[PDB]
Amino acid sequence: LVYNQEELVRFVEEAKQYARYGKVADYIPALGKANPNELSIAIYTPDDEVVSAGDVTVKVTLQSISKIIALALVLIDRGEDEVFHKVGMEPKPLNPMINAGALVVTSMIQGGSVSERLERLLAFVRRLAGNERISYSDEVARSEFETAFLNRSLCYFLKQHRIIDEDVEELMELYTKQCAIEMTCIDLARIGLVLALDGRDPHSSEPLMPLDVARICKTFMVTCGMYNSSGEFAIKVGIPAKSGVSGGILAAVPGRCGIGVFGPALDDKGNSLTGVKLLERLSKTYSLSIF
Amino acid sequence: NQEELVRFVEEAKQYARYGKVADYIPALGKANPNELSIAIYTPDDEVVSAGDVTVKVTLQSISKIIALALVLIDRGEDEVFHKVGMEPLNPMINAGALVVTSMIQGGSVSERLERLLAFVRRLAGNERISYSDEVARSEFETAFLNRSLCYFLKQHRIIDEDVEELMELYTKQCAIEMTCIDLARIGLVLALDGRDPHSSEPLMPLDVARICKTFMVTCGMYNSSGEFAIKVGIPAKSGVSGGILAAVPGRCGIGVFGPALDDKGNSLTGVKLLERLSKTYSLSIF
Amino acid sequence: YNQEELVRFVEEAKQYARYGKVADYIPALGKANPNELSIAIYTPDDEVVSAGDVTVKVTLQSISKIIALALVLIDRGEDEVFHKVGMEPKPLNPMINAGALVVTSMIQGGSVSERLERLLAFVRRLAGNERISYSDEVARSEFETAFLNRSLCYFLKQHRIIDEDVEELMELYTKQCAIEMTCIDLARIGLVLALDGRDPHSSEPLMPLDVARICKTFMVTCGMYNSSGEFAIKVGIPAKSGVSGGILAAVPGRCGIGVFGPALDDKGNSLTGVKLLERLSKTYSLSI
Amino acid sequence: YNQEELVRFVEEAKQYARYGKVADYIPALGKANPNELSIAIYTPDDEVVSAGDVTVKVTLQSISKIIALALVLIDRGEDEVFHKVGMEPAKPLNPMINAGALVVTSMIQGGSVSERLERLLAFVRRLAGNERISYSDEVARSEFETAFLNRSLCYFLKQHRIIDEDVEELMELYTKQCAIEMTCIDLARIGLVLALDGRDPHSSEPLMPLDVARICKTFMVTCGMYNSSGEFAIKVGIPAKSGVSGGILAAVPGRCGIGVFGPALDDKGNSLTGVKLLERLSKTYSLSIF
Repeated sequence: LVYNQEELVRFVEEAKQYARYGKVADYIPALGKANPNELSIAIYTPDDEVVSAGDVTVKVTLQSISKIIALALVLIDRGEDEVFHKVGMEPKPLNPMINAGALVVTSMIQGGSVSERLERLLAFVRRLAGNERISYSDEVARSEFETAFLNRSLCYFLKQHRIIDEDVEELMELYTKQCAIEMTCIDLARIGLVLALDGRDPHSSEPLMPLDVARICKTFMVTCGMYNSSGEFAIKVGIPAKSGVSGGILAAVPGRCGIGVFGPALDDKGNSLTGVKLLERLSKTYSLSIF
Repeated sequence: NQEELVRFVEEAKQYARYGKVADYIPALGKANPNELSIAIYTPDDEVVSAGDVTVKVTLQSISKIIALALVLIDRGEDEVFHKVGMEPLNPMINAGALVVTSMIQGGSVSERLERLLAFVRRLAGNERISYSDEVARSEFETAFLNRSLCYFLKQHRIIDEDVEELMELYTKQCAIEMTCIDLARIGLVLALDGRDPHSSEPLMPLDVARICKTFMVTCGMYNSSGEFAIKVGIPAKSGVSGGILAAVPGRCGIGVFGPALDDKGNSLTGVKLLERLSKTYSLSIF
Repeated sequence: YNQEELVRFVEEAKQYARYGKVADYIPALGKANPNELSIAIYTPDDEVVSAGDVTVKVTLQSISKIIALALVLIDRGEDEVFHKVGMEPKPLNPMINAGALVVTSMIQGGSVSERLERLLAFVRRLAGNERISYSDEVARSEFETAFLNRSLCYFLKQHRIIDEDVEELMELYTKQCAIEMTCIDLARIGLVLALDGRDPHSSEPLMPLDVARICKTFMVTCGMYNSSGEFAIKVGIPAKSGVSGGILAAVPGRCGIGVFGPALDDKGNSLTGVKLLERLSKTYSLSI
Repeated sequence: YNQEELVRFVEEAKQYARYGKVADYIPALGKANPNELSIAIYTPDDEVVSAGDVTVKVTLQSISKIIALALVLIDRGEDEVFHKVGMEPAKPLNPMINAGALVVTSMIQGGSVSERLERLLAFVRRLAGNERISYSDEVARSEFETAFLNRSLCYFLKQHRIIDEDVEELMELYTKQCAIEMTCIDLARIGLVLALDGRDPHSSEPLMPLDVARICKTFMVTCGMYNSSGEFAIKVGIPAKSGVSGGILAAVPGRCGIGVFGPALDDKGNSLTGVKLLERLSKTYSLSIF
């Protein structure tokens, strides 16, 4: 069973019929301008080929998908012992997939200023995605940063309990820019493929991250990667995936494929409605479930 | 490999001194922290085993997985997940499990218990399985927090059962006892998506086996499921009697009992063993 | 306090009955009349004035928590009571259901009937009426339906705050809450509190002063379930309510008041009863 | 109330100082002397008696009563209790907890921060009968630098659309309110205005409405001593409000205003020396309203 492009196109057309029932994120003004009728998917396989369908030219922000990359970069630089003293393993320290825990992970990114810390993250993202031209959306970063009262509430909370000791406005500058990193579904799928090959570049078999770090990321993508519905996603789809409210889903099917999906129309629970239907269809038809 | 497994058990037994048996249920405080048994059941319908394999141990929370399977079979996915949640009230925590137990069909405790035993007997391929009366009684005599939870569920209209009848069933359900060999065969049915490894009969639908294995990854290991996924990486379910039921999809059922628990309520000795086995045979599903 | 002025106040407050509703969650309580309202005011010269439906006997419900706390404070002492429950608006205070259950479990005696008799003896002395007993029908209705209270009891047992048979505790607790009397008897209890524990007829001490003060403090910080702050602003006196529609009030050095008005507001206190007390407080300047 | 007795009550209460500890989480308050204790008692004949260390102290949480009364006058009761709770236990529970207190301070009227502060200061000067009252710049600054929890509350309140102000601007006003400082004599004078239902003891004119004075005293019984208001009611029995600088403001209805400062706090963050002194005084003069 290889992934037939024409087959992908058909799944995309079916899933797009759900766009009417979803709604784009509108609490961040710049995301409210997204098209709920867009849907794109890429699947990257270990032969280092990719198949894709739908609106694949559209660059979309990672949003909470970036929490998985920042976790992986922190784990590399600091090691598992230190990271898991600051954040938790459980869906006691804060989970790194929830906003409060992600901010602690972001405050741990190495570098002497916002731009150097961001550059360390962008360089890492560019390597995983096999695309040196990846950057962030300045409009979306600015729209997040003007409007982010609850993330500021959590930064101050974290400061008060002495979990972090950074300047909140500088931590928020880094975090909103991390969330505003943008790419196509093709780039996102390749990041998933690296995770699926336990950290190895699919082109050069270079370890982009340690096997232990790839594994750690995948565990969190099963136990708590889909917002407040990971348990339902495990039952109905059954692959490691991380979602964000711009409509992205990054998935890593161990040893098999990276998948990247962008469908801006979200369900009532903040996950891509069009994207999850597409992945439900794909998982069933290709027997992707790890369970 | 049979001889290797004996060696792994010996190695994992060294950790017994660092754990302690559950003592909050008096019958369970009588367990020997030095015992450890394991069986591994493969799809060829063969089993290998090591350690204290004749010792029958109670399921405790492992029984929560079986009861969920049974109620999913009898009521369907739709009605079940209108009563309990899918998210790590969840059917693996005591409050959700008591709801699942209250859904078991039958006109009396006896009939409802027999439905669950008949189902366990089929999964285990052993018609001789029953429960420990001593353990059931020790549980029933002092289960204040579970009785608190039953009244909580009544108060809020989540169940309308008599609390004493529900507690009779629940304690008996938790007291179902078997050896590590029977427990691995149950893991094997799950690993094979509901299929009987001898006859290929579906003992449960594929969707039900999948659903069970998902809870076993997200919240099967008490309060340390995320750490177990990192350190071992297989669908497993534990209980405070020291059992760990694991189902490695398409590969083997594993049954461990090691009464010496860690500070987080999971078999310390049996953990260490599954960490060795998982490394040695590349069991992680991640 | 003029009788006929009291009658006019009661008829004004009865206009509110339509906006309230009786408690039906204890089934026998749903049988009460939302239109009834009775008040008695008892004064230090040992006289009482009343108005409205003064012959109806009504259960204390949560008002009985104050009586039980007084008894237990006398019998066990302050130090032991506040080692087991707190003093703040281990149970927070003796007014919330979890602390009340702990207080009730501290009543001494070998039997439920003996523990209860000690409660009734005390209430009969407070009220100056020896015929006070409990409503068997209301006690049963509560006992058959009291799921949350049993949940609390098993939680208290788990954490070794109580070690009593839960059915025995709940038999005692439901009977305590089902103790019934007229507004006149209730007002007399209020006056005993207002006079710092002294009997108004014979002037001898039915409870120590320190015990009367303690009850009156909980009657300000947490005596109207969910609305003690609002009540302090709109009425301004120590009072305790229950879901049968009772309000017991004790205006320090001035009067005791008992009101029964079964039509409750959304917060579970007598709607007709609080409106009546708001008018009374304004007229007689009762606020502490 | 005789003066020499007061002096002996102060000497008695001071022996507890060794069992208390000054608030050192606002570093500036860490500099206070745990052996200080002062008390003033103001009576409706407009006379005052005092003992111990008459010396200026920041009001801290005591200012929340003063802010509540100012906003109640300015916006009315049914805007105020639209926004904040009235109850001991996203709308904040009451105006005495930090979150409700920030909503209160956000409702103070004025264009500038300094305009808002000037209205509050003018009000406090009227109440205390002392136009020399200002705030401690050192304490305001030490607060403003380390106030992480209150900023976290401000952002949560903004997210849920309870407040609108810029957080730094609200924080500037709030920390300066909390840094208003005065002696126990000024404080007792405030407590007497409350006790006389809002009347000035000298002139007899209303400084605040009776309804506002009564609302203030109710929160001072139900939740004025932070986490020990029920204990305080049993052991002392009067409307009081405390703050972490060691202050206690009390108003005994119809009878006296009391102001205490004792920087050595018990483990609930109320003045340890202050509360012992007030227990002795309540017993001696039968002050309890219960």
